[PDB]
This record gives sequence, structure tokens and C-alpha cells, in this order.
Amino acid sequence: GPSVFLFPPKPKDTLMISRTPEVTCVVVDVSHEDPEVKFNWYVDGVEVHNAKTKPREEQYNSTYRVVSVLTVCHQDWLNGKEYKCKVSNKALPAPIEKTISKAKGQPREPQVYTLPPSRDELTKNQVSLTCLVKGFYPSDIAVEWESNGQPENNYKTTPPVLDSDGSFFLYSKLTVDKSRWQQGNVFSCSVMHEALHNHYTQKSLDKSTGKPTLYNVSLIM
Amino acid sequence: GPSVFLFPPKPKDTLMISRTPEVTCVVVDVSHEDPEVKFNWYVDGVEVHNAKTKPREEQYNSTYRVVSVLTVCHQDWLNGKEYKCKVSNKALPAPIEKTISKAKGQPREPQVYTLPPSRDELTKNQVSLTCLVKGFYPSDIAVEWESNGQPENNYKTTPPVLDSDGSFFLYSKLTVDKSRWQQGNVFSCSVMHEALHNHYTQKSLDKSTGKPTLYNVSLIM
Amino acid sequence: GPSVFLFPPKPKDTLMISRTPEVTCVVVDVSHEDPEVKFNWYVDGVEVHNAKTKPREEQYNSTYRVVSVLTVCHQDWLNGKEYKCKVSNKALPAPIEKTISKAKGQPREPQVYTLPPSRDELTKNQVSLTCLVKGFYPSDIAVEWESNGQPENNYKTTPPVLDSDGSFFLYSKLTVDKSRWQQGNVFSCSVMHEALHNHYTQKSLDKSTGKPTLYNVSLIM
Amino acid sequence: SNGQPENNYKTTPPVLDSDGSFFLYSKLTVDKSRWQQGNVFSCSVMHEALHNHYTQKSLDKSTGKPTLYNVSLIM
Amino acid sequence: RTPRPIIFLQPPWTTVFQGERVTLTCKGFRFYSPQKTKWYHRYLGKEILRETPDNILEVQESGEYRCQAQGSPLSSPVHLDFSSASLILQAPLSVFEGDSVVLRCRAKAEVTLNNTIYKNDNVLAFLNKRTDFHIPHACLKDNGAYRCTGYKESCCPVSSNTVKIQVQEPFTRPVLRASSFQPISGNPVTLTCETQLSLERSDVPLRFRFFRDDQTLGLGWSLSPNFQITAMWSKDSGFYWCKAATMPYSVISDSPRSWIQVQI
Ligand SMILES: *[C@@H]1O[C@H](CO[C@@H]2O[C@@H](C)[C@@H](O)[C@@H](O)[C@@H]2O)[C@@H](O[C@@H]2O[C@H](CO)[C@@H](O[C@@H]3O[C@H](CO[C@H]4O[C@H](CO)[C@@H](O)[C@H](O)[C@@H]4O[C@@H]4O[C@H](CO)[C@@H](O)[C@H](O)[C@H]4NC(C)=O)[C@@H](O)[C@H](O)[C@@H]3O)[C@H](O)[C@H]2NC(C)=O)[C@H](O)[C@H]1NC(C)=O
Ligand SMILES: *[C@@H]1O[C@H](CO)[C@@H](O)[C@H](O)[C@H]1NC(C)=O
Ligand SMILES: *[C@@H]1O[C@H](CO)[C@@H](O)[C@H](O)[C@H]1NC(C)=O
Ligand SMILES: *[C@@H]1O[C@H](CO)[C@@H](O)[C@H](O)[C@H]1NC(C)=O
Ligand SMILES: *[C@@H]1O[C@H](CO)[C@@H](O)[C@H](O)[C@H]1NC(C)=O
Ligand SMILES: *[C@@H]1O[C@H](CO)[C@@H](O)[C@H](O)[C@H]1NC(C)=O
Repeated sequence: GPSVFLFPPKPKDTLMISRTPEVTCVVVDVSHEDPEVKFNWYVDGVEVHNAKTKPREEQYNSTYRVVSVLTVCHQDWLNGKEYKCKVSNKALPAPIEKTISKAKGQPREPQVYTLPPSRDELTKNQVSLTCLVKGFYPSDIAVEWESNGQPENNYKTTPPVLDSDGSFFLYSKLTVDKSRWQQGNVFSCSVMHEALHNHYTQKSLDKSTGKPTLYNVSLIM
Repeated sequence: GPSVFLFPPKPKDTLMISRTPEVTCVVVDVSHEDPEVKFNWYVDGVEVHNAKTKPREEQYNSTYRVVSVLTVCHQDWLNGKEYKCKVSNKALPAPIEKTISKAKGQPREPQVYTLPPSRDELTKNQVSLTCLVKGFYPSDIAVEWESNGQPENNYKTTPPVLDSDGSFFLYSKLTVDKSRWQQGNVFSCSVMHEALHNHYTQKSLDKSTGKPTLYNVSLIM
Repeated sequence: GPSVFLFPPKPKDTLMISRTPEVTCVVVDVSHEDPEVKFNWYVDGVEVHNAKTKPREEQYNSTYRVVSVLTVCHQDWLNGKEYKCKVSNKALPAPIEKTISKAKGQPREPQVYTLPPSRDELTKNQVSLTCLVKGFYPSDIAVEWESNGQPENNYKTTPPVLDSDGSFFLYSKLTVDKSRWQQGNVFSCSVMHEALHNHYTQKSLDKSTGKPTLYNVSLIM
Repeated sequence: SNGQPENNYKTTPPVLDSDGSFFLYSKLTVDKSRWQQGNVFSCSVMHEALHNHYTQKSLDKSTGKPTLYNVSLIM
Repeated sequence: RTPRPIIFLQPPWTTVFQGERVTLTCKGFRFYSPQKTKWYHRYLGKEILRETPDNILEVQESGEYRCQAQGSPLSSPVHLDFSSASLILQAPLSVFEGDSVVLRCRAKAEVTLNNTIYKNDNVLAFLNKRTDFHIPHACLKDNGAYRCTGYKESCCPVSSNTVKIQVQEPFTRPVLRASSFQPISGNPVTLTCETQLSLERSDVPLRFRFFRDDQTLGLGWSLSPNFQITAMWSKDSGFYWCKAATMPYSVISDSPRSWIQVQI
């Protein structure tokens, strides 16, 4: 008996026009005797021709896997349009349908805050910048890092975590060479979410952020 | 026999994923005897039914202005998809076929330098922030202003101007209440363009951005 | 066909004394005609009858689920004694053995740093502290927040996230009133991990943590 | 520069403002080290409404310096 | 852009026993359908079409349901569950902000002792011989899975099915779309508290309480969303925002503060 796992597009691709998003339905536990599956794709119930299908994949457990990709422009998905992947297999008593859509919930604006490294990591050779992102809904968010208009790849991002308020928060950490931080280098945290205006907010962070040491000289005459 | 004109999608309508680019196909000089017009749209030569048509509007020259509009998925126009606007009219013995795609040419990244106001306008009741956006190509660019994640609507943007090195540059002035600038609020100039990293860049600014917060010398009588 | 699952103790309770570490052998899909399931609890090679089995419970889908909680003590788990439960079901002709133990790997000491709230956050009602925990192994940490010997319950912690180094890292955020933070309270992020010296580290964080100095130097003369 | 005009800049066409007036901009590209020498620069406005039909504003390295050591007096 | 009708389900519990019936009210407020509704009920590889000459479809069969009014797309699917288990968690189909949600869980003709409600697989509240869990003012803090467990007489403790409470906003967050944020002094600018009501609350009258920086413009609340001012001077050029609310003033959302400047 075959199974179908339907995976929604990753939150990164659904928000940047630079990336083409897609929704993929896999069919697992496919025997050797049925190497054909016909994929009918529904966009709000309507047939679509653009569903590119990858070739069959051999599996370690003597089965197969057929994946199918549908390219969708972001205005459809961000409006909550559903999607149906139809599997036409001889081993199936009947075709299976699976519906996926963006989760409906009241949008919440992710207030993005950037915290500079403490005094302690300066002994180490690599400081770790922090981009706290608290209070948003739903948990469809992508955090990317950039400095001087160029991307950073030494970052990791914790999965969203439900808060007491009920709005997910999320943390991102940039491991960077301490020398770059010690000079004047502006590291800006880029965030993407449905609720934000223009689906973007970029918060800057560098060495001179919020040093309130103020020799408040007051000469009196 | 009618004639076919064409307006490409505006930079804003194609840049932010929030909006939706509407390619328009202006048609004028339609004969009174044959006002019914059929419009065909091609996605690399493939018909699409979603395109709608504005009702024909007879002008003061007694010709019917019929206009065809199609919603375009943003990544398609950005990669350079070719859209054929076909005009069908029995007055013309042949269907006129005309072609539009993205204006090709190498893109240059828009450097963004927001500039704080000078000290001598602080006595004036309205401050004037500025966001130089220089060294980009083409002029397919829009500029928006933000403050606490909300758009600002008291901004004006000068048209793109050809520069010495063959690129473009443009400005944007925000008028704010002097007190709002005095309470150290944050205004961020957001500029979106094809050559940028995520087709978006939000160079921010606040009250006394340039001044390093080290020590302020006060001398009192 | 019933299946069984073994759940290791929560990392909170396996490093802590006041709380008790439990290993739960859960079973599912226990149909009513063969509901009696007995447990064979080996700590390493010897059966123990200290294991307490909760009464058989019925799920919504009319399948039984029975848990068997064995209370262990922490020396055995930290030394990685291979616990195993052998569940006897009448469906499978022989009982099923499932073996789990502590994650076998070279321990790496966490390097916990704590980060003050961003100055932008200092306008909101509720500030939020941060306790980054970097470069530890394995991914079993309890993080608690203390103020003056009383624990704080207004905190949430992200799950451990694999880092590029092959270690893990996990943030932890505690929301407190701005009144509490501004007056200068002390918040220490306690983190307990097996590789730590005495399985404990506290990093103190207070209002003046991020201020190097403060010289309100006058000259009243 | 220094009392004699130069031609490397560009100027945006005037744009209608919110209050019905106009505004425009002038971007003068200079060599970065040349600006770092502290040279003085002035932009000139020739408008019909000006008293004397001319106005000069001068700025330079120090004029637009961040000035972290602001010496702000108090009455 | 979404002319999707909706099923209103009475009794409001999406899961019921085998001995009861539920009403499927295919409501299309715009695009009204007095009859001719295609109930595309699919259960297991099915497309059972049961058209009815009215808007109500009282059934007792479990499965996925949706209605098709005239000239409108097919309704948002609703997953029914007609089960004969021992304890069932009854949850409303859709929960909106400020709704008085009562998560009852009732046995199958039995008395259940020591009912304990669970949220996100951990304890939420304890019910001594009580089959009702009450949430006064549902908000975003109330989400995730829910399942109540209670002891039978002597057979077994029983845990109910899991329901997903997903709070949806009654209306989109307002935005103060003023006619002209730069009106020359002495001109009329019409403030618009733009808000698209969620169609499930469409008969709800909305109250738009506009605001200056801190002063309540006008007189309290009003049904109309167009606060047409007459003449704006340099004195009254501050932040402007509007509050939208339902009838009992239980759900109050604040539009973001947009600044209005008076040109002179
Ligand atoms: C008939 O129903 C039972 C009961 O299932 C419950 O009720 C039904 C109505 C559904 O809503 C279920 O989702 C719900 O659980 C089903 O039994 C389930 O069977 C599946 C598949 O066989 C098991 O999944 C496997 O379980 C583990 C991981 O389980 C952890 O995470 C789950 C999250 O989904 C939790 O439900 C589990 O409790 C467990 O979480 C841990 O629990 C322990 C013990 O309490 C705690 O100490 C830990 O702290 C806690 N950890 C966390 C992070 O929460 C894994 O092997 C694998 O990946 C699968 O997910 C379900 O676990 C099992 N449910 C239960 C409650 O045991 C039957 O499958 C149904 N019958 C049929 C034919 O479908
Ligand atoms: C700095 O000194 C001035 C002049 O004495 C005084 O008015 C002001 O309050 C001082 N500020 C701080 C932060 O100490
Ligand atoms: C003077 O400089 C200090 C330190 O850079 C700064 O905090 C302060 O705001 C400055 N004064 C004014 C009036 O901007
Ligand atoms: C110096 O800085 C303090 C703290 O920001 C400020 O309150 C004070 O007014 C400043 N003094 C002068 C003379 O600008
Ligand atoms: C700093 O010292 C000045 C005297 O020059 C005093 O007026 C001011 O209140 C002091 N500020 C603080 C924060 O102690
Ligand atoms: C009911 O719950 C209470 C409190 O947890 C417990 O002491 C008692 O034994 C339980 N009784 C039954 C019949 O489950």
C-alpha cells in the first residue's frame, strides 16, 4: 500500500520573488511492479499543466519514490489557496487526495531586535551575533544575514518556538570572525514574514550599537 | 483597422510581492463598424484565459479605447518571460502580434546612502531626511519610507537621473514633524531593485546616526 | 500489530536532584481481545521490579495505550547503562525488545554567554533577556533562570540546534517587566549539562552588564 | 570649489512637493581622498524669488563632521 | 478574490456520536442561494453529490463536506467525525477572537470521573466530574491540540480525540487610509478605517472609533468608517489611528499610527 506525504513550500521561497516556490507531493512504498503514477494537480480544484515531475527514485527498502513539483507564484499561496495532489496508481483501490494550504491565523508583526555579543566572547576568535525575532504568527518566517549588501552563510536559526503570548519567537546566530566585528563592519539581520510591511525588515547591528558610555563633562563658571 | 500600443508593468507593481503587476495593452482608433475586439495573450506562446479586458471607452475623437490587462506572476516577468499581445479585428485582414519582455541589460546594484539632515534646518518646523540611491541600472526602481515598520506617506522621490558612469541615481525626501525627529525615532529608506540581494534593501537612520555616542562636553555659566 | 516506543528521560530531570528521571516504555495499537501486556524491565542485564506501570488507557481510535514508567537514578543514566523494555504482546509470537541509552559521544563543555535586551526593546513594556548556550555536546541541557534564589517561570527556551561545528547551541529568552529590569535586578542564567564542571554554570546579567563605564564627571568651579 | 566652478555633478529635475512648491537635488561626485583633504565646497542657487537673486551655502569636512565631541553650551 | 461560501454547523461541535445529526448551513451572504446547492461530500475515495432544494443539509454521516452555491466556487471543506468511541472532545468548527468558547467533552452515555483537559500534550485544567471547559475570551494564547482524558467506572481511563483550536481574526487589522495625508490647510480629508471583515462575521456591525494622537475624535464610536473632517489646521496635525470593534466591544484592534501633516 502506497503512502503520500505532501510538503508545503518552505517559508523562504514563499516570500522572495527571487526564489521560485513549489509544493511537492511524494509517493512512497511503491512496488517494483507499478513504475507509473499519473499526477493530476489542482489549484483551487482546477487542473494545471505546469507540474514538472522528477524521475522515479530507488529506495533502500525495495520500494520507490515519485515526487512532483508545482511552481506557484507567491500571490496564490499567500492568499491561502489550497492545493490537491492526485495519485493515479494501479495498486491504489482509489486515488488519494491531499490538501495543503497556508495556515489561517491572525498575522502578527515580528518585532526584530538585534543583540550584540557579550563581553565574554571577545576572548574567543569568533563572536556570535544574535537576531532575536519575537512575537509573530504564523511560524512561516525566514531569517537571512547580510553585511555590506552581501549574504552571510555562517548563520543558523532555531526553529520557531511558541511563546506565552502564543506568538512564535525565533533566534538567529551569526558566527563571524572576531576581527570583522572589531573593525567597522555593519551586520544587518534580514527577516521575512507575511505580517511585516513589504514582507521585510532589516535591522542593523555593528560594534558601535548602543554604547551609552558618556563622559558627561559639565564645566561650571 | 485599429492600432496596438503597450505599457509595461510599473516598477512598483513588479517589485514588491505584496502588489501585482498588470501589463496593459492600450488600443485606440477602433472603427465604429467593428468595435468587438478579441485579445490573446501568450506565455512563451501559450494561451492563458485569466487575462481580462477593460470595457471599451469612446473618446472625444469618436474612437473606442479598448485596453487589455493581464496579471503576471512576478518571477516570470523578472526572469524575462515574453508576452505576446494579439489584437484581433475584422477591419485588419491579419492579427497584429507584438512582443514585450523584460528590458534586458546587465544590472548594477543600487548603493544606498541615507543622509541625516543638517543642523541648520532644525530650527525650521519640518525636517527633511534624504535617501540617495545611486549607481543602479535600470531605472526599474521604487523607493518607500518606513518608521517602526509602518510606511511614511509624506515622502517625494525625484525621477531617476542618468549618471556619469552610465548608471542612474535618484533621491527621496521625507518631511517630518521636528519633534518626531527630536524624540530619536527611526526612519528607514527602503529601496527595491532587481540587482539587489533579495530585491530589497532597507538602509535605516535615526536621530544623530552619524554622531558617535562617546561623550558630550557641556560648559555652563 | 501493536508497536512499542521507548522515551529517554527529559534532560531537565536527568541532571537535577529534586526532580526524578523517568524512562517510559509506551505501547500502542493494543486491541481489546489481547489487552494484557506485561513488561520486562532490564536496567543492563537484570530485571527490576521497581518499575511502576500505569493502568491501561483507551485512545479515541479504540486502541489501547499502556505506559510503563521506570524511575532511575542519575548516575546510571549519565554512565549510559543500556536500559531496555521487553514488551510481551500476544499478536507478535515473541515479545519485542527495545533498547535505548544516553547519547554516546565525546562531551563538549557549553560556553554560556548572556546578552542584555536591545536598546530598542527598552521602550516596550516587557523586556526580554537572552542566554545563548554555545558549542555543547550532547543535546541534553536544562536551562533555568534565577533572580535572587527564586526561579523564574516567564521564560521559554529553544530546542537544541545543530551547529556548523558539529556541536549544538540553544537560546533561552526570559520576559520580565521593564520596572524589574530597570531598577537593576540581577538575573543569572543557570545551565546544567553533563560536560560542565559540576554540571552547572551561572552567568550573571544585570542592567549595568553592557555598560563599560559611566563617568558623569563635572567640574563645579 | 574654492571660488571657481567645476563640472562633474548632476542635478535632478525639480519635483513638485506636497505644499505646491518644488524641490530638487544636486549630487557632486568628488574623489574620496580629495574630500578627505578638507576642501570647502559650495552649492549655488539662482532663483527669481531670492533676495539679490542668489544664495550660497558652504559645507566641508569639518562642517558635516559627526562631531562626537559636541561642545554644546548652556545658558 | 475568494467567493468561497462557508458551512455553519449546528450543533457547533465538529465531532459527534453515532446517535445524533448535524445541520450544514451553506451560507453565502453575497451570492445568496435559496436552493440548488451541490454538497460534494467525500468520505473514502468518494464524490457523493447530494444536491438539495434548500440551504440546509441535515445529515448524520461522517466525512469531508463542502457546498456549491450558484455562481460561486466550492466551499471550504469541513471534516465531520461521527464516531462511536467512549469519550469525545467536542470543539467548535472555527474559533474567532473574543468568542466564548466552551470545549465540552462528553462520554458515550456514561459518567466520566476526573476529567482532565490537555493542551499541547500537558495539563491545562482539572474538572471534577465536569464535562465543560470554558474559555472566556479566546485569543492567540489559546491554540494547539486539545484532548480531555477521564476515568470510566472501572474499565479504563479514556483519552478523547485531538482537536485543533486555531484562532482566526474576526477582521483584518485596520489601516488608516486617509484620503490625503498632506492636505493643504482648510481642506477636507476623509479618514477611512479600512478593514475587510472576515466573511464568517459579516452581519456584525463594525464600530470605528477614530483618534488623534491621544484625543478621541468625534463622539465615541460610530458605524460609518469615513470620518470626514472639514478643515484641518496646523494645530491638529498629529498621529492618526482608528480602532475597530464588534458589538460587545470585546474584540478591539488598533490600526497602526500613520502621521498626517498639514501643508501650508
Ligand atoms: C490510535 O491512537 C493512538 C494514540 O495517538 C494519539 O491520539 C490519536 C487520536 C492521534 O491524535 C495521535 O496523534 C495521538 O498521539 C496512536 O498512537 C500513536 O502512534 C504513533 C505512530 O505509531 C506514535 O508516533 C510515534 O511516536 C514517537 C514520538 O512520540 C513522541 O511525540 C509525539 C508527538 O506526536 C507524542 O504524542 C508522544 O507522546 C511522544 O512525545 C513524548 O511523550 C513522552 C511520553 O509522554 C514524553 O515523556 C516526552 O516528553 C514526549 N516528547 C515530546 C517531544 O513531546 C516516535 O517513535 C515516532 O516518530 C512517531 O511519532 C504516537 O506516539 C502514538 N501516540 C501516543 C499518544 O502514544 C495510534 O497510532 C493510533 N492508531 C492507528 C492505527 O493509527
Ligand atoms: C550632563 O550634564 C549636564 C550639565 O550639567 C546636565 O544637565 C545633564 O543632566 C547631565 N546628563 C547626564 C546623563 O548625566
Ligand atoms: C552630543 O553628543 C552626544 C554623544 O555623541 C550625543 O549623545 C548627544 O545627543 C549630542 N547632542 C545632540 C544635541 O544631539
Ligand atoms: C549631554 O548628554 C546628556 C545625555 O544624553 C543630555 O541629557 C544632555 O542634555 C547633554 N548635554 C548637552 C549640553 O547637550
Ligand atoms: C550628572 O551630574 C550633573 C552635575 O553636573 C547632575 O546635574 C546630573 O543629575 C547627574 N546625572 C546623573 C545621571 O547622575
Ligand atoms: C482523581 O484525581 C485526584 C487528584 O489528582 C486523585 O487523587 C484521585 O485518586 C483521582 N481519582 C480517580 C477515581 O481517578
